[PDB]
Amino acid sequence: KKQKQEEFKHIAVFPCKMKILPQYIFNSRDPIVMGVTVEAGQVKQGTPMCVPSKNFVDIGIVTSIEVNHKQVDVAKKGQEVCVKIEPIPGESPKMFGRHFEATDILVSKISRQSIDALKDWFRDEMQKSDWQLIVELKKVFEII
Amino acid sequence: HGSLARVGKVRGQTLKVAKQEKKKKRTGRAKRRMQYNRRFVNVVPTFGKKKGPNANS
Amino acid sequence: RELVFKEDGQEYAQVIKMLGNGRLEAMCFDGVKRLCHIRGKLRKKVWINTSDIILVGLRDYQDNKADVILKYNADEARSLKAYGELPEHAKINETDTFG
RNA sequence: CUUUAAAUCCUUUAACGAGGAUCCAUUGGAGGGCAAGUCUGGUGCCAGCAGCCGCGGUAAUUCCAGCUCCAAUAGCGUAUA
RNA sequence: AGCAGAGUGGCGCAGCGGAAGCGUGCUGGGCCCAUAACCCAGAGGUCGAUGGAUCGAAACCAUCCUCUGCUACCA
Repeated sequence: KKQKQEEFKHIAVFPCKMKILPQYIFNSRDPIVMGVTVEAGQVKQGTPMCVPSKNFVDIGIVTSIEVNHKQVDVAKKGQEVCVKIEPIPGESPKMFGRHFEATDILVSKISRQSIDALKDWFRDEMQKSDWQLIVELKKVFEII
Repeated sequence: HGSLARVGKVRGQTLKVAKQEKKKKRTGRAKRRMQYNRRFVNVVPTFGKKKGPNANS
Repeated sequence: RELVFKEDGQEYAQVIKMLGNGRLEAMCFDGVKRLCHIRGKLRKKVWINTSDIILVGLRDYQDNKADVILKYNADEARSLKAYGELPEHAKINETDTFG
């Protein structure tokens, strides 16, 4: 079971719904660090995100989460965290003020193989509210 | 129609008609006697071409 | 001509790649991919383009390769959309014949 | 009764033992090769048949069933050297 | 948190005074058995906006807006 966890950690992601706080912005670019509050979902380290309202733009993945000087890998609903977003290699980096603002909503860049791997194996670790969020992201991301 | 990957549609939709009771067929030596009689004994001379033993046209 | 409905063992599909050798791949309504192998009565008389609603049967022993049954025109496709047999996620993206 | 170390079986021999003599013969096949229905109903390039040509497209002499018929007969079909 | 580069037809570009074009794309017709070539045409422009030195500004000057690339500074 833990061998399958270490095998399937990098290709299976968790649903996520991040709302960025105004004025709690702690970097500009590379890494893109700010303090965000978990509106919904559970965040996993290494999960990529994409903004739906700005024509499906990807900013990066998670490298470290700091919750009041604590290294907390997975955060639950309603906990204020600080994430350290590092952009993907090869693509151009993103900075504040022109691609994203302080009023957008961040959600995890989920993929069809990741819903398939969550339903095939991770069903015992899946909650109904996060499954509803997964259905919502399937309705949002043009995922048929 | 239902589906295409279903198997035995023709066998599962065949109008099942049971066999009817018939008299038993002679076997062993008497069948050769009846075949010899019906093929060489009570035949009429015929012109043209000879019809088969099942030509029900 | 007539409004054919589905049955237990068949579903609808949308073409992703129009491929050769008499085969293609189309999604289901939930996104599972079934390798569509075209029916023998639909090889030359009708022509299947890309991103159109079709009728594709399923298999009761495996999930690796499916078969196409029928095709629908654009007006009956948006009429079937107006009834609501599919969720509010799929968009036809204006496919029809030219003039 | 006989056989046989002792039996069993064969043969001999009692008393019983058939008229739809139910004490009921299967295995393959019926387009050509290759002997034998352009018979009747069902599916409609689907299900399937077919060693080879090929047969199936809502009138199938080849699929699935009933009747008839052909082959060898207590035997017949199939896969391999 | 501040800068650099660019804004012309759907896309991109040539580009400076007596002047809205090209390459590609769209529509109709002919030609052909039909299509692609070929021919005949047509549609599509606030030269990103504002004001000035200007008889003539898309052009020169100042501001703003939009898009793309930049310095390291963090719970």
